[PDB]
Amino acid sequence: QFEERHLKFLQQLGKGNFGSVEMCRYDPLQDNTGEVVAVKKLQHSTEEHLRDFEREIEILKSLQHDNIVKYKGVCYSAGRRNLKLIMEYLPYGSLRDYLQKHKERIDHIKLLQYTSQICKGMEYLGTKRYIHRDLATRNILVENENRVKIGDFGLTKVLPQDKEYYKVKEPGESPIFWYAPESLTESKFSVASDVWSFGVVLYELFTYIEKSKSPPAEFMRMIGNDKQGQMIVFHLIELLKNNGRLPRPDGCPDEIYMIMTECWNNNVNQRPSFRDLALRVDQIRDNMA
Ligand SMILES: Cc1cnc(Nc2cc(F)c(C3CCN(C)CC3)c(F)c2)nc1Nc1ccc(F)c(NS(=O)(=O)C(C)(C)C)c1
Repeated sequence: QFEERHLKFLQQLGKGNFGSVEMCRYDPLQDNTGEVVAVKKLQHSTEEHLRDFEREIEILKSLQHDNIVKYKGVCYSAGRRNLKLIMEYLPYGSLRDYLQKHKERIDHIKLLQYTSQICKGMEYLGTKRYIHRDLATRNILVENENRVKIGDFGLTKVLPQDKEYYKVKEPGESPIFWYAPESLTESKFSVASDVWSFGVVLYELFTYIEKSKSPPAEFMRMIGNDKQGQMIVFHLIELLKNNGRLPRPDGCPDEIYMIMTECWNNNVNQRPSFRDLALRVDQIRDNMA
């Protein structure tokens, strides 16, 4: 589909784990008429990561939604190595950086517009029995001032056809400050744990990515910055077990923070669905307008 001899590297957009995303121009005619695309590749083409990356490509290719980053194709060299994922390029970057830049022009109604778009994108994943796991403002991309998209699926897993959860323990850094408690203790990931993580995403939006108010900062100040390594996740477990939650962001209405706290239910079954979340957000957004 996309030949590597026509992918012109422009700049690197982001580097997480275990791959990176590059801004490239696919210009096969060699006349600056091609489009700028986003190319995701691996940093170490191991067989374990290559198998996960191929399943990630199939997941994204199976997704067609206004709030999901569009899949365009793949690219590979001689063989199955150097495999790359070709996606659409969204100009305004991640919602984490975009909100932090225009924080003086993005009111609460605009935050609820992005919130509904995230819920409708997550609910579409739930119909496919996909568990995103890694939902955060760093993963939500901005196409323009009126549309955001879920921009990465490197941790997304398909649920077993007979279970509603998915147990997985991946070696490496885990965003434990977005994870549901059952994901920290039992490595259990479900649609309900995505609801917990969405509540953290809702917390991020209303903090406007103030670095002192970040979920890791607030959680670490609650358990004490003196905690060390494994004792960090253990005190976070004990804190969440005792209804220790992130504070209400500055200027956040009471009803918006309730959505966060209700998503932050220790009882996995008592967390609301994304369709109910979209309803309550659209209901508040209409009452504001
Ligand atoms: C699939 C995709 C499509 N379009 C874009 N557009 C975009 C991304 C930018 F960053 C930026 C800038 C770059 C410079 N600085 C200052 C920030 C803003 C920009 F102008 C446009 N980006 C994508 N991917 C992507 C990229 C970079 C990440 F950091 C992440 N984050 S990530 O998913 O968690 C992962 C890397 C997988 C761990 C995803």
